[PDB]
Amino acid sequence: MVTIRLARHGAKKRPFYQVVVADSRNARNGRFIERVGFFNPIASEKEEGTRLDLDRIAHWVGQGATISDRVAALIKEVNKAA
Amino acid sequence: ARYLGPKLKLSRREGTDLFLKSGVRAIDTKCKIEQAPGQHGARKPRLSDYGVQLREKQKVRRIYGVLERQFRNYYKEAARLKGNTGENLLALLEGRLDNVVYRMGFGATRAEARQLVSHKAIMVNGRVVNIASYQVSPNDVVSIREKAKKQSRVKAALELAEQREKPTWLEVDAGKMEGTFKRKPERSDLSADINEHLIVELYSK
Amino acid sequence: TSYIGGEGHNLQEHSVILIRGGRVKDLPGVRYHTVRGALDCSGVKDRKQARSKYGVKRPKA
Amino acid sequence: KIRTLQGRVVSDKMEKSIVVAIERFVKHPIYGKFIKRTTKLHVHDENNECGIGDVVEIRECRPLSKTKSWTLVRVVEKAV
Amino acid sequence: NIKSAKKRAIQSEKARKHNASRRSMMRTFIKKVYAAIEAGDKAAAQKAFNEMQPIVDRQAAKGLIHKNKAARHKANLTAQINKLA
RNA sequence: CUUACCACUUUGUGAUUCAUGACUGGGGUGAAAACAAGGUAACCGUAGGGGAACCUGCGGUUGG
RNA sequence: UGAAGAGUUUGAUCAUGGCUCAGAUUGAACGCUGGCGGCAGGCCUAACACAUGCAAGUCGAACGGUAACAGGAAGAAGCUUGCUUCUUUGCUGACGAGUGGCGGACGGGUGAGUAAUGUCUGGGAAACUGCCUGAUGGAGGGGGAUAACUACUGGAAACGGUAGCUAAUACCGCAUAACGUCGCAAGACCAAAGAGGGGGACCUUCGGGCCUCUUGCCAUCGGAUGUGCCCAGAUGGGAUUAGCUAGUAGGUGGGGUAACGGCUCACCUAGGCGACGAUCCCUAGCUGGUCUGAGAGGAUGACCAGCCACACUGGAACUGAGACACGGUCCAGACUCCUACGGGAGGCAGCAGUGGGGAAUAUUGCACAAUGGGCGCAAGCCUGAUGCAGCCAUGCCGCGUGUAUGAAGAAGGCCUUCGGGUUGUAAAGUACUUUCAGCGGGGAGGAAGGGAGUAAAGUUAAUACCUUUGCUCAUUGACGUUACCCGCAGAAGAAGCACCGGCUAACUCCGUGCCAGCAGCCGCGGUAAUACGGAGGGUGCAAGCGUUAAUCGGAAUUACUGGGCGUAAAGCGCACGCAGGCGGUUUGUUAAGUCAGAUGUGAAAUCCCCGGGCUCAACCUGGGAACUGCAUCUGAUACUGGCAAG
Repeated sequence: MVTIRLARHGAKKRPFYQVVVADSRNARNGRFIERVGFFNPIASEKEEGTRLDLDRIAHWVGQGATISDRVAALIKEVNKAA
Repeated sequence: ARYLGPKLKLSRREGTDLFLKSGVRAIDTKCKIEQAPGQHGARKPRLSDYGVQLREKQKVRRIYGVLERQFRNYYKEAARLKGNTGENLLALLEGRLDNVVYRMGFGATRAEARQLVSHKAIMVNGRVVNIASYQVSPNDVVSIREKAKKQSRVKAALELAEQREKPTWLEVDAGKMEGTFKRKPERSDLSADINEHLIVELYSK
Repeated sequence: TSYIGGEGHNLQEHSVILIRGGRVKDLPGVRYHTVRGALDCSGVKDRKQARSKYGVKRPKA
Repeated sequence: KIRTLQGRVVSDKMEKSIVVAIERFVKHPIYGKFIKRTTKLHVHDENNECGIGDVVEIRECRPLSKTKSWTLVRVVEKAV
Repeated sequence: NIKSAKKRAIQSEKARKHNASRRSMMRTFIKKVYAAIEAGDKAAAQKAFNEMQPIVDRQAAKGLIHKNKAARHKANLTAQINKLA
């Protein structure tokens, strides 16, 4: 099943996340279908902690892709900031 | 690791004066310049093609106080940049925070400059930087922290600094002790006799 | 066939040693070089230059 | 009309099927010479409409047997 | 070793027993249709087919066999019956 | 219960290696004068004699 | 943005030609030395054998239940005014065992096998696809069981057997039935399961019915995802492997499969593959990539990502959407373990760890706080994935180990032509500083969330319940005494290793005497010997430095780019000749090569450019470029090919 989840990249204790459309059976940051944005948690004044490009998320949800809770929280934040 | 040996014997092997023993006493009255620094100092120093490339590379390193691993990396980055590699390399060497603190007067020798930088007593754009190889860019503001503006050594270094030529490419204030890196110095205003082509030939094989 | 280099010796008729490459301009067939200080071999005695090549440890001075 | 490889019959002795060799002129990867490479290829003709030396078009289809996945399209040169 | 494996093994034995019973019965009926075809009879074979058919369709309903297999048995057997005509 | 297939298994027959074996094969070890003019150019193939390496026959070459 | 050479054959020369050296690299190892941090990496060997723990569960909102815990309702008591003691009650929260569902096919390991249907690139047609999603419709009515349980009950045990009992979202009919399957058609045939919350009114056999919402169930058709299958090209070496093949190759029918198919069978035909390398032997996981190189190439495939294959060895299936199943089954081996000698049990190529091999590779750690995954409405539970921590200079990167001045130019050492020189501003002493380590104190960020209370007539018994948003409150960090900041003394705690004849930067004295030794090569050593050992000095590099191994380079030394064959190695003794390679000239045509444009694809990472964040750097990251290829379409037609005509 297709879920939009975070793939943990970055360095140790400096997490960076790729927002990736994936088949849910793959490893967290293994085989994926598509990258749809990124999330940088440790960026406070540091600029652009989150880019999502929500047209593709819309397209994939319209096909029965579930969201992880963290990506859903990130989508609320991006929409509110707009 | 720095180099912690005798400063003048390093200059005497290079022949020319290296500004790494600086102040009032005007070496060759400090101690016996112009004999290579050992038991066979008087022996003739005539040396090969690879010896002169080596000698100048060694001299540039001894001036700035950079070791061979970083100097090799400097050369790699300079040879990656666009433009001639030799002035790329001298500019990378002169954009070093160690050096910039020295050249802005406050800091007697580049080792005293480094003593200051390392000891949490310099601010680049209003925050403490204690890396000597930190690169200063055009329009940083290097300044002594307030806690160290009362230091007697920086004040003393300032006077014996306008006797030294003041670089054009950077502008400093001594009252409010603070400076400004204006632009990357060109090869021309780097007042020196460095023959950077033998250096680039050294690592080019 | 191995060469026991260095200025002295302690090897015997069964001792267990470590060998490394490098031949000697000796009679044909010598291309290995015993490592001094590695196993049953010992660093040569009263050696004070190129010490690390003979397994002799730094004199306390 | 999908790909229509265009070749020449080399054996007509299996019933309802021919063997068709395709010449390609490829450049040698290291030496840069243009060499000739052959691809023999079991094809299906239902009507035994082909004879050795004929020049034939084939297209790719579903596998008709072990090593038979091409079918005859036309005979372009019924060479005798 | 694992407890869900332990349960899943005896569940497979029970499922396997049920499945063997059901697909043997399905094969009994299919082979009765056949047995009628090589006897050369059209009425006997049509009766056999029409009692085979609900069995194969219900067993493909519950997943014992695939629908494709059900469509296969029915297609084959009607072809045989109709050439038998 | 009984067919069909089959892994393994046993047998035979084969191929293929592994070791070792007398031997090999004796490598030995120990024991019973002339530098192209110069004790008879420099070679090539081949055949002989003998512990051989040499010499000789037959053809050939100049790289005498 | 890109390319260096030197030494050694001679009495000397110039060629040839090998050897050797200077570079970069590494999953390294070893020897000597070793401060701090950051970030990474760490069994390459025995797919050797494995003690111990852990790595896969979960769901009471499917079910009988209720062992166990805690509650309620009691009862009988002690009698505190009912304070606590026994029995009963699933009445309840909950929940061991059991049934059922879903998960256990993922995630994690390894690289044995595999030389090509494995992989890569590019196409294809004949398939299926749990969960997710869209649409449409259905969801009626019965039955018989059975685990648990009870009582026996064998067995050392593992594991059972007998009799009775019992539910369901278990199972089985029946109905119902296209948009489904079979059928040319008529027709025929095919399905399901509830549970939960709340409730006005009404009814109630007082169980509930009824209402409403939520979720699940069945069918069909799509999506998405995943998987199966086909084709072409490519992807080692060996010809001191030249023939190979009877489901062999094809064809018709059966059968089988989700699907096509020699997949299988019966018959028929007698083919198929092979010198453009079949077959056989050997070696090998493949790719993105990595290293090296100016490049072309070579060498590789550790980490990370993708694909394959394996799970003690060999068979086989079952169950299931998916397996021919790492922590599933059985049967055959081989081992190990148990045994009451009847018979049993097991599989670290999960994490850690042990033995063993080895030159060589780490903890039997913490946590689910984060990101994922399984189950669950959820709360949550599980998760050796993962996040971290430990260890190790293994690499990379950063920073320390002080700074300024200081000539008695000190002692001391070493060389002295005995004048001195050198170590050497070096030290000392004077001032100065306090990074980092130490001590104290503050103190981010990784935390989003979830829990409880708060409107929309949301939805409708309208208030319910539930949903979204509404705020409000309290709460969630393994790392962790975090990063970081501040104070505190005090230079205080913090340099080594190689080399010094030439290549190759850097030399003197002593000793030794072709010994001892050195050595990469040249070579050195028989009284000096700048070459061996010590010293003093110097050079290089520096928390490292050397050595060994190994790969590319240098090597144009397999030469495509980019070499040669008179005598240096090298023209077959000589022809003829098939395959093959190559092919005078002019038209025409085609458009295969070729060229051009387009399009699609060329995973992400990596590499490169411009930026951004970490105090800098390494590292991380954004965008781009690149991926030099493959295919398809359109066009060109000089040249090569084809075809035609000369």
